[PDB]
Amino acid sequence: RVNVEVSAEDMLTCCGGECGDGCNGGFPSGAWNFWTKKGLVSGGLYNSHVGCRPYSIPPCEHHVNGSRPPCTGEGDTPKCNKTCEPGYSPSYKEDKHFGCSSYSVANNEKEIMAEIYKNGPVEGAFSVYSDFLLYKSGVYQHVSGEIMGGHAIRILGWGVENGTPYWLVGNSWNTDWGDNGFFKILRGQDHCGIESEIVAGMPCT
Amino acid sequence: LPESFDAREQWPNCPTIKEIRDQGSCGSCWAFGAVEAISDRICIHSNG
Ligand SMILES: COC(=O)CNC(=O)CNC(=O)[C@H](CC(C)C)NC(=O)[C@H]1O[C@@H]1C(=O)N[C@@H](CC(C)C)C(=O)N1CCC[C@H]1C(=O)O
Repeated sequence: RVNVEVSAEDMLTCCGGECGDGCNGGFPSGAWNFWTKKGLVSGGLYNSHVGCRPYSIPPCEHHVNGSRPPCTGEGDTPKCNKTCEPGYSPSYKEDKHFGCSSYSVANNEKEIMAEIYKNGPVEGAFSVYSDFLLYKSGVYQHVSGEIMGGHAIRILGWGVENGTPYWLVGNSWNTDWGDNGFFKILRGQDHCGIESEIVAGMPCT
Repeated sequence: LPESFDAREQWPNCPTIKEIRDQGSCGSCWAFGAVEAISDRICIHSNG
């Protein structure tokens, strides 16, 4: 009944203090909470003209060389505008999709696998070190580099590569970064805290 | 639980699972991880 591109714009601009601080970072569980309290409208990629509120921040080169301009490390949080783009129907208020639950999954590899297996992809977070930026393929394992900060991502599966167990992960740095926008990271030993902040939730049917 | 598992292959009727977005020049990683998984989930649990 619904295959919708949920708006990142709506979450980023209208959640407020409960999710943290817009373009200056925030809280994953806070975001799932917003989905259950205020809901989220549809919204596609930068100028796709898809949905109620498409993303308004242009795509850029994330730690790689490409044809788009280079990213400039966080800019300003855009306004919380409660209207859909021109030509879209229905209105903002009626294009809202609500979640019916928001919860945290324990730091336990098996419980995280069960959650993904039964209910779908989850959101997690990990400490990004300098060596991760150049990731291309294989299973990532932090070797060296200075701490750059925390990073929230989508975990959508797992596997074993060359005997090394990993989590299949979708980054949000476009497709010219890493393995077509995805990467694998060591699973089983809370590597860079990948298993420590898993959050998820269920849609209102 | 199976040794391997790829959500893209398991729910082929849900294209968002394969999609990669671009957060642009903004620390909105927290919002993206959420909306992306929420999109996958709305599709996976399409009522009942
Ligand atoms: C209750 O919790 C606390 O007190 C700690 N939380 C806080 O202080 C606020 N949240 C955060 O700082 C989260 C932490 C995360 C572990 C949940 N970061 C974020 O939301 C963002 O700063 C995610 C992000 O977008 N990171 C950047 C920086 C990189 C180095 C990871 C990024 O991907 N960028 C920024 C520019 C575009 C893109 C890029 O570098 O390619």
